[PDB]
Amino acid sequence: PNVSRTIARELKSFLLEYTDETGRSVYGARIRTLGEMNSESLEVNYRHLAESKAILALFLAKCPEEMLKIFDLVAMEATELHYPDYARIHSEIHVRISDFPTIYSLRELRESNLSSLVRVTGVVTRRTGVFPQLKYVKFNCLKCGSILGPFFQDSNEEIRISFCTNCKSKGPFRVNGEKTVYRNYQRVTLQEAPGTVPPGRLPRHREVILLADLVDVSKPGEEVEVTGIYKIIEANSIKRREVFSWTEEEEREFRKISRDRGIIDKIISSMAPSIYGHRDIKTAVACSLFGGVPKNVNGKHSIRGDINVLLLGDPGTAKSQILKYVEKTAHRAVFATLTASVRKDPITKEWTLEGGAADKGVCLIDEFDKMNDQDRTSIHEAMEQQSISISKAGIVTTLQARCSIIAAANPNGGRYNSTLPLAQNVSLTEPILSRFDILCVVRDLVDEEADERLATFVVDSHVRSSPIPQELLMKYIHYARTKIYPKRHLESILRIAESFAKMRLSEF
Amino acid sequence: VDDVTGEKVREAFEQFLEDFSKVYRAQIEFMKIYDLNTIYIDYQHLSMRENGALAMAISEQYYRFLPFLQKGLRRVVRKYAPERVFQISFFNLPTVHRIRDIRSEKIGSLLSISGTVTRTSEVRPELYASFTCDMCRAIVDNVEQSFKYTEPTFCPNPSCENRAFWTLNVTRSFLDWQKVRIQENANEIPTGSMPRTLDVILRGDSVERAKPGDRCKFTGVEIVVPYKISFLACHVISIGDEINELKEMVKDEHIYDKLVRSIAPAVFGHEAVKKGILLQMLGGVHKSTVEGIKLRGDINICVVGDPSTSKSQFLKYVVGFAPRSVYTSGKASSAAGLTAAVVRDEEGGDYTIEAGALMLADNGICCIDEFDKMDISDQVAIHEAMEQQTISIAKAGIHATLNARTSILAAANPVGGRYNRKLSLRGNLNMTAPIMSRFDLFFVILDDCNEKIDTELASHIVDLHMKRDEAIEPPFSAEQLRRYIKYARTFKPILTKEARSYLVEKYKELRKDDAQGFSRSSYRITVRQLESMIRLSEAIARANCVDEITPSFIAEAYDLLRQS
Amino acid sequence: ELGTSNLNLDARNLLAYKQTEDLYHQLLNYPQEVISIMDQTIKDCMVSLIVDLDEIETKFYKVRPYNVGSCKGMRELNPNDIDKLINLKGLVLRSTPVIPDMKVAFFKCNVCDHTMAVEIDRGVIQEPARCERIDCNEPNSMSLIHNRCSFADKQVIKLQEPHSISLCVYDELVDSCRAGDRIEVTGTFRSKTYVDVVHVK
Repeated sequence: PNVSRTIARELKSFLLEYTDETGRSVYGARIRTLGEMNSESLEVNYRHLAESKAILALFLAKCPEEMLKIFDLVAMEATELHYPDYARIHSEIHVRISDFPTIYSLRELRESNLSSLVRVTGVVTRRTGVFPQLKYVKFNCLKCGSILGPFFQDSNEEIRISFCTNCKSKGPFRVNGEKTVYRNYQRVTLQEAPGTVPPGRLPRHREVILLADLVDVSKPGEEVEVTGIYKIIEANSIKRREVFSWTEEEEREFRKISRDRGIIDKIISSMAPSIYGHRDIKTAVACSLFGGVPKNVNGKHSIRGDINVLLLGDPGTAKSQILKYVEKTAHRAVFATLTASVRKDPITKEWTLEGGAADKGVCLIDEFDKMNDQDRTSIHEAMEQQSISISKAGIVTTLQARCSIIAAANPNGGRYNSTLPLAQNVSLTEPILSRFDILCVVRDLVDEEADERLATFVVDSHVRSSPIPQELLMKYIHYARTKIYPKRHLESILRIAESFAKMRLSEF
Repeated sequence: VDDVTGEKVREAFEQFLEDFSKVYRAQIEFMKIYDLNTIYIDYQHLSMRENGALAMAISEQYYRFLPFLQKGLRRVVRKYAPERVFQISFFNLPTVHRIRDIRSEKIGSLLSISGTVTRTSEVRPELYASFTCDMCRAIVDNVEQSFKYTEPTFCPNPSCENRAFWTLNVTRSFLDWQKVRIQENANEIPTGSMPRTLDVILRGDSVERAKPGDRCKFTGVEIVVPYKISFLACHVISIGDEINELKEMVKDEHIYDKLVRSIAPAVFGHEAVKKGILLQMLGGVHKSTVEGIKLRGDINICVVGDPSTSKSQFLKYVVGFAPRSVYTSGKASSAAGLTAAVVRDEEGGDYTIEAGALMLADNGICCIDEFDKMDISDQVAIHEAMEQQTISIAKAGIHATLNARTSILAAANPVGGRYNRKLSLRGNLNMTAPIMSRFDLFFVILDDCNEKIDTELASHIVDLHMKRDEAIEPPFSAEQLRRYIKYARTFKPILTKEARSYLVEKYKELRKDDAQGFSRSSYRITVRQLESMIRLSEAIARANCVDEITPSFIAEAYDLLRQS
Repeated sequence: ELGTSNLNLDARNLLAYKQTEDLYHQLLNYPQEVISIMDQTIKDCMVSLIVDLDEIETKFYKVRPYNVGSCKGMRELNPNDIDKLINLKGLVLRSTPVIPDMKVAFFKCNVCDHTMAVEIDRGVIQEPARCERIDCNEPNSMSLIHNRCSFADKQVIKLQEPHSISLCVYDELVDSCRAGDRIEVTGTFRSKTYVDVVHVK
């Protein structure tokens, strides 16, 4: 249409007039930074042109595929009159549409959101990169000396053609390498985050396409915000910076609850509603989930702000129910049973490297003594320092591993064997035990007291078909862990004291 | 002849949908907010108009009347309400047809097919698609979808050298499509015949509602595939003097004593094994919580002892009597062989997941013979299936988890075969502690030379070897026992306070035997044995059909735990 | 009265009868013509017994002859025995899925709203290049739709007679014969060679 010609000259006049702060045109600085550093990514906020012209925002929300045919052309024209001979090195320059107001979820992706712009949150997995998958398929025939016509490759499923231009044969058709063109590929499977999924439901997952240089800038196992078009999502912009959150009406009552009558013990009694228990497991559990603060001196000497606890005792007691309760309770809690290696993939014998994992979350390990060499060394590296390196399949990336570790184990033989130390009891050695600051251990109770309480509570749980409530407690965890910062055994007790000060919500 | 009949049947269907305010108008008013358009119309509610004659005429020409029905539905939602896909589903047919009664006289008609799902495929985007020509910029939007999807017969500009061929596009058009495998049920297979299976296609939002390994009932249209006779379903559901005998059998007092000797009439002796097998069949409450998590309310039974015994006979009885019973040999299994096997790129298509022995026959007895010759992978898969009630399968990019509730009948043997008394159960069973756990009851059988019961056993063996003797005659048949099992299954009893007050003292009395033990003791006692006797209490409450349990019936379960 | 249109006929009774010795020696060489004329004569003698006519005027009845003597399987089946009745005793091993066969052909046009129905003539479909000349002229505008076509059941069954013969059953006899039974079968030997079953036992 010729209507794009009156659209083009409108935004060509817009880029030379946007002066929002102190009369300065920021687009000239943006075009000189993309021209001097040879970049192809141009940044445009949605609010700027939306305040300028809402019809362009309506056209971008309705038909972004035809709206993107004007943007790249006017950006290359602005770069060509601002910089001479820029077309010799870079032929096309794309744009990055950011600041989308209506952030959607993965469960709200419906048929009405087709062929439109959408900003969705998620977690990235399955990293396969820099592969030129087919976009125009041709076929060599062996029964005749001809070729098949051009067929557009449907990106979700392969196409089988039996008819050829000369006859009707039974012979197979092969891919012609002299005519087939391949477009780039960034096949990433994105998933919904577990910290905002409703209870009872399962998190969905989609496939995202990444093209024209934004490959390997994303970190697997982290929260991400992607703005793209919906058709399979074709991402335009990625953001590695980022429904159950704190409000203004709930934040005043949290300080009012934290000020009166010693809430540390109430949080401890609110930790285990299913059983009576004892405070030694839940005190370590609450101080590990609430955590401490990470501090550095002049950019170096990074201390670990997480607390890794280790549970031990006979297998008849409860050790998995506490982590099963904290998997639902705490935010970004991952229950595993975190390594980066080259692994086989069954579809067409594919080869890729799977990176490790919850960067701010808590990972829960059950049956710690029953593992191999790779998952022991990876957790020892993540317990020693806070990063996991990937050095395979053509990629080298050192990712952040600042996660808390809650591990549960069993001794060799069932019995704890109290007339021997823990180093002779467990099969583990001392430097893997030194990363765990708190080592909680239970024992067997023969007496009338435990028999009077445990059996009565478990029969009260079966005969039926004061503390802080669960919702306020899980909202208080996210409210205290994201706003305040109150200023090896010595490092551990300072972390436990600052974690108790974090739970007490004090200034120091 | 149906070109003028289609508008009349469209007018009749829209008159049926317009004159009834049936619950259809409020159903459209409810889906107005969500815009899914995957409606459900009952065939029993449609069978009253035109004395059923409107239903009989639609019932044979369903594929020839389907766009007229969707056009009438589109016109009534266009007039009663202001990106448009539609799915009309029919359900609740009065006749249930098998897979062996499908003929070619019902091609194109609607049909109700019941059976069991064997395999499931991945979801795929179906076409339903602008076509560009390589000579000019012409475009078309009227697309065909079943067959001949590449050649449209018209262009907007007829001046061309070749009006036949075009080129497809992937940009301007596309939803979920699935192909599953249905098979003949085990109770309606002919004598000597094979359980013939068939592939059924499914579209709309009827996909991912069918769980693999369950009895299912579909309603759809018989469509031929180049030929083969496939099926298209639109509705999915998870299906699956008598009271004078039942009320007479619940009023007496000696029912349980005939029940423990009538659950296995071919086996001489072993009343404890028969007690655990009879109490294994029916469980207790699994949702006994206030937090929101389901618990293990099932009974796990494991039999051990010396070889050449009659312990496999129970194994051959359960599977010949219980309808919800899957038997495996153990050695002819794996991790994927027991739960979910996968095909690997066969017949041109992608991977397909076939259902194994696990997750089949829910709330029934899965019986595994030779439990100790299995590998480590299937035993940790059994432990992962027993730690949590759901099971997760992560393969080819897709992740799928499902509910499972089965009771394990594990037949094991020692490392040397002969059971020696001088050591514990752990070193003789030869399996690790977490897979040795979550087992409610262990049955150890030892044999020796005791002539008085041995001569009776050998006489029973030689008296059984004849044409249908009364030597294995039970006091009552299985005819009332099946409905008694079902009547006790839908009972749901509730424990009492006096039983709990006696139970805490009984747990203290059972744990007092651990003190100065290593004589009349072979294993540890913790919360798991307490949970086993708690689960056996509601099972004996259901077997005696009492709503409120007394501790005297839990005393027999305490004696059963003391006998093991 | 019960609606069973099938008639089981014993050929041995036609053999011992005083008047029909010329009929038993005529149906062993030409079964396709005598079955087609027996379908008319059985309807004629049934309406002679009648003289219920609202349904038997359009109903069809057939004849299944099985009482014939034994033979030496497929080894004695020489080329002078083509299109003759034959009997095989053995066991079936494999039952294929049901394949459809066209009985009438549908022909939908792209223009002028005229559809054409035609019938099969023992294997060939007469495709009309013409387009019903009372209506408008078109040289090649014609299509074929498979979903509106009428089909009949067909099935190839493996039989162990040792030789493996591929027999083929048709409509109203499908899913009656399957692997596992000692089956006596009889029909017409055709020509790769096969046997078109007239009866199973």
